[PDB]
Amino acid sequence: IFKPEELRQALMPTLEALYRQDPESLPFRQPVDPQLLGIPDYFDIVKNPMDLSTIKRKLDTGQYQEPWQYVDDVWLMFNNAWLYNRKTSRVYKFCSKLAEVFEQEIDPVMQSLG
Ligand SMILES: CC(=O)Nc1cc(NC(=O)c2ccco2)cc(C(=O)Nc2cccc3nnc(C)cc23)c1
Repeated sequence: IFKPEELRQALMPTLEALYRQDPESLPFRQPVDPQLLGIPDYFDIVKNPMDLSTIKRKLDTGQYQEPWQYVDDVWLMFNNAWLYNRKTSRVYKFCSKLAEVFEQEIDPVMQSLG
């Protein structure tokens, strides 16, 4: 019911808005590498990692048939971050900032969709 190119053009601005957040999006632009980051328990806690680069691939290549599937992956990324990091930590605080930006942008777009 959703033309993949129309869904892509409708949702991509909201993804670009997260990328644009600097420094807040820096921890989210690529999949968490627990070896490089010295957090070897990460994958034990986070069973379904998600990040901006994986969402972009799926949005670019028509792997979201419905808008809610895009939104679910965005919130998966946020929930992983809030789950793994302490509420006072950098990554936790950057996550809440990104969730604020995302919520403001997505609701009009979801309204204009469906
Ligand atoms: C690795 C990489 O490629 N990029 C990168 C860049 C920056 N840089 C700034 O944050 C910055 C620089 C200047 C101002 O701010 C920070 C991090 C980072 O802290 N990652 C994480 C550590 C621990 C737990 C995490 N849990 N979940 C997530 C999603 C990410 C985590 C990673």
